[PDB]
Amino acid sequence: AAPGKPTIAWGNTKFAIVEVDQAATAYNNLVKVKNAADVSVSWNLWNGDTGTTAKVLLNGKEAWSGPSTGSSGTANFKVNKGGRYQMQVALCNADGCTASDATEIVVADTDGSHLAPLKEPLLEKNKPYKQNSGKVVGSYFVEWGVYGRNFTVDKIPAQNLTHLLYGFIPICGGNGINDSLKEIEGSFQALQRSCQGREDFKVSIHDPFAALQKAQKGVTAWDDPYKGNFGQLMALKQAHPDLKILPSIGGWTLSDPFFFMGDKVKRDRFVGSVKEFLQTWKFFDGVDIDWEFPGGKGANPNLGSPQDGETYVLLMKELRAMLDQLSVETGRKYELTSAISAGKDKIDKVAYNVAQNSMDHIFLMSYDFYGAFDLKNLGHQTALNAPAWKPDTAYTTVNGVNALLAQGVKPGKIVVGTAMYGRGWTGVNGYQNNIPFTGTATGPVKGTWENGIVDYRQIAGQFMSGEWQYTYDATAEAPYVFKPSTGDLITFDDARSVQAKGKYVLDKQLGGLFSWEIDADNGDILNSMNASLGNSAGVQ
Repeated sequence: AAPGKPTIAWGNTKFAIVEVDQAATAYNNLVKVKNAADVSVSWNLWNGDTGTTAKVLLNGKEAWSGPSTGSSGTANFKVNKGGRYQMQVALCNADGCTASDATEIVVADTDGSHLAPLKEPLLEKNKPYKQNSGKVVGSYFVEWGVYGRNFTVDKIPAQNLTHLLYGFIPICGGNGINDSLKEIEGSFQALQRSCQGREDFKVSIHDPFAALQKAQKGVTAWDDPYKGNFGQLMALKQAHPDLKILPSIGGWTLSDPFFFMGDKVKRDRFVGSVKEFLQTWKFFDGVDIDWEFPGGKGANPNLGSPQDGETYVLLMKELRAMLDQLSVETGRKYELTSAISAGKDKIDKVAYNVAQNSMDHIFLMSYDFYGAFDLKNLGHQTALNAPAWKPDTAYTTVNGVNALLAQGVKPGKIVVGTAMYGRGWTGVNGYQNNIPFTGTATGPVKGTWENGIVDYRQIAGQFMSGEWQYTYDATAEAPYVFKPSTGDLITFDDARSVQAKGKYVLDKQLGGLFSWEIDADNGDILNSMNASLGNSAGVQ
């Protein structure tokens, strides 16, 4: 007779191809990419003949076999593809094979193949849109937004985006390399910890706890290998396979390392680390480069060189070469994007007509034109056009688009930026003709999280009532609110100015719209981005 029916031993059933060390603060020690998960299974036989061969099956396919030598056994084997498997132990002899009941085993990998889809309901005012315009609809999600802002990946209105950018992946480096981080309490020291033992100019993760370990919806079990933002983003990719999730490298305080990449030793090390990063974190679909900015005038006053243009172009060419190689190794399409200044003063430091050939999308940062960093010269921070009181205004969206077009940039590359925040001043005074923007300010408006910057959610929730005036400037295509008694002036985007940008995108055959930052919207801005680009209401 065939062997008795084995009983699978209670034991760990959760395994990982990319292992995460739970007592490691250095990125080098935190993650270990294996070629396969090490899986183990044991069994007991409570009744009968133990057979002469034991086998471990996954969905009916042998993953291990060995001699059956008594009433309990253990098998150790490798599984090289993530997912959930129905695992059986079979005991076999010449008279037949007898299989256990199946036990599910989970084999984790960083494409999220082991995860249920994170398919969460739309919150606040977000309404469902189909991505059927063919236009980019992008937004940034910030790693640190899971703390005070309490805005986690399960709150992203992900069906209403084509592109989700993760801000920010840092480049390792200490003194003189990431000095802009020292303005933020503990930030520099947190990167040095993450980068311990890791070469400068390689990418890392700035806050490993937020990115990988913090419990979040869908990834709360202790032995779920990938938690935090990355584990939720993996589950999000399972829900939305065509969503492009891009790691963004740089931004205001993590851009200092780019200024050294005129040394090809450093640039080659960076590009190789990006390749390794995308081989490690398979849910990411390419890379976004947010170097602020070639030529300087970003956070650090001591960086910027005339060579930065050339470095920027080389960097894109080389990143594209790496991503093309990764693309044919994987069968996947990878994207290379960059967020760039929208001021023509900064645009003309780069040959974007050359760089565009390496790039899928240029995210034109048509915001922060004005703000509490200048108390003398007030203006619309994210307007389409100049206002009627100052028709020579330099920093407008159209002038940034026009500067790019004047270089030879194809219109379809350019994605226009929308702000899900306002910037503002207090004590605005000495203005003429009831236009507060012809005055001067005494300081920043009291912001939501930091001085001078207000979430759009708070503008709509608090500053569109009481004493606040609301004006839509139809020449500039820009809303603003003004409190006359405190001189508080806030300049932002609203549904109408976003609609004007989206119509302008369609008229000029531009690439789409993107936004900073997704946690600050209540739904009104992203709804308008979708509607104004021609996306059909509904779900597919």
